[PDB]
Amino acid sequence: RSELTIHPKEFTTFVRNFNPFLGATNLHTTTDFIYEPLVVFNEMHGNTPVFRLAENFQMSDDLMSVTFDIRKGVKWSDGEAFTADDVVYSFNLVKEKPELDQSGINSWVTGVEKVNDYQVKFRLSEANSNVPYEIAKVPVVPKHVWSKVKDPSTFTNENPVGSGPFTVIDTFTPQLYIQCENPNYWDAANLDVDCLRVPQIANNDQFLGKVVNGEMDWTSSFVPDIDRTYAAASPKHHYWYPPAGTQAFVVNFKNPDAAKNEALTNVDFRRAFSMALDRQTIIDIAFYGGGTVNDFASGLGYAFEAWSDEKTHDKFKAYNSYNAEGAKKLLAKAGFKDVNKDGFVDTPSGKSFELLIQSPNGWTDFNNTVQLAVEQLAEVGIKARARTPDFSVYNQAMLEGTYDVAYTAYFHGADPYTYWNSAYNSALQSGDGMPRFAMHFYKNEKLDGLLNSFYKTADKQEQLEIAHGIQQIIAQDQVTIPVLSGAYMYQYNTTRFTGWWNEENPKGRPNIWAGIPERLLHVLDLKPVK
Ligand SMILES: CC(=O)N[C@@H]1[C@@H](O)[C@H](O[C@@H]2O[C@H](CO)[C@@H](O)[C@H](O)[C@H]2NC(C)=O)[C@@H](CO)O[C@H]1O
Ligand SMILES: [Ca+2]
Ligand SMILES: [Mg+2]
Repeated sequence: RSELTIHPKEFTTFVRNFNPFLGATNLHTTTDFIYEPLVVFNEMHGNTPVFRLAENFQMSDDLMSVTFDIRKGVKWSDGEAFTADDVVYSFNLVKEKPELDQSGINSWVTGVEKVNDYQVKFRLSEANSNVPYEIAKVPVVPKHVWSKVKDPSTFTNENPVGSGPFTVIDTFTPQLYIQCENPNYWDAANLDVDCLRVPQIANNDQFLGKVVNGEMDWTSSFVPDIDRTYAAASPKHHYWYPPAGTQAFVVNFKNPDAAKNEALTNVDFRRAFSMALDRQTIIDIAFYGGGTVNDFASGLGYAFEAWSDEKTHDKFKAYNSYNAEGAKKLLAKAGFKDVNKDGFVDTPSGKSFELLIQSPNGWTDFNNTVQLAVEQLAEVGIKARARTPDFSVYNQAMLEGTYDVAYTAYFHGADPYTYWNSAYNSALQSGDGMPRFAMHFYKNEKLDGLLNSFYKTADKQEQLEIAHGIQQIIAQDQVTIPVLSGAYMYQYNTTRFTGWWNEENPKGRPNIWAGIPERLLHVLDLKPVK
């Protein structure tokens, strides 16, 4: 039988949790593989909808509602019928327990109402032509099971009944689990892989010893010096790194320390921090060349230059280029002056400070980026120190607002809104299920206003106008310190499977991570070799 070895997420121990709503604590093979989406939007190919459990959808002229047609004939793994009842339940379950809202769907969807057993109506809070894409982010679970659960917020869901390709838990240990074919998969005819095989891997250099040895099939991890280390080991060791999203230093505007708050909330300081960075050095050393300098103050990218008001970009490009002497003289003009003879600048109010910059434990490319930056900042007089907390701790720090500076990447969408909304909408700053991305706690009502209006109408210019509005607010306020535009790291082995997505066959985002819904479409193209 065919076993496909994947690695979507680092773990030190496998805890049996297949609750699709508990993304900070669950296993990362639950979404897509156990709970198939209504639609998969192909973000690499202009958000083209690929219909799965939903047949079709249509907005109204109002842009105030949308109806999804559920596909008939679909079965859960326990034989029960997949219906609009299940879709309508799940959107209620998120609606009444918003700690399960991980994308901010509650903000968009006023309520979920059902026409027939295969038609669901969504009533909107605001005009949004992109709301089918938001809707698809939400997990759909069997109401036939989840209804008499007393607390879905803490349900570990260890014995899952799903709609997706791999719902059977064949094996489970703390260091390995095997996830096998749903006996009743609606698309079973299209599926040629038997099982997902998921080994426990704690960090990048434990990973490195496995993948160089050919033990993996499908991965998306950072691999140091990949050409001499991984490529050279076998002719069947392959990779393809299509361009991905923004990576940036995020500063905490609500830091509880008087001294650090004084520095981090100062735009001259954020700018001097940014000019101290050598972006192109970080790319070549920390990532071995795998990226592109991002000198947009707005974080826009390079990939979305068509979207760019290049009058906004030019006015602040200097504050996002390597200029160590510029950094020093900006610190001096601002009044960040070393008054205690340590060589490190102090706040205007006279207090000494050091910036603690965090990146997740085991994310060695990020870890090296931060330590590089620590050195770069020391040269211009800013004292910082690198920290590498466990991802859960790194994550909690940001949601709670206890961190100083954090290095993070963002997801890369079909347009600039996936980055800008996730990184800057202040609505996404409260809520226990919220991701870390907007957690700098900078708030600007007018920024949120443009963001939510990005899809209020259907003409290209007005949208593009609204983009230039957003780019302008962000860049002049230097809210974050953008560094580079990264790569969708992706490695695949043709030893045991064929049909892989690659540069010759670029069917979509190729990664195995949770939050890349195209990974369902990807596994459906895979079949064994001999
Ligand atoms: C947008 C986002 O937050 N993506 C996360 C990924 O970065 C992350 O993958 C990890 O990325 C690190 C930084 O480049 C790598 O060093 C690390 O090897 C890699 N880990 C894996 C398992 O691929 C994944 C998984 O942690 O989470 C994404 O949400
Ligand atoms: Ca197929
Ligand atoms: Mg000093």
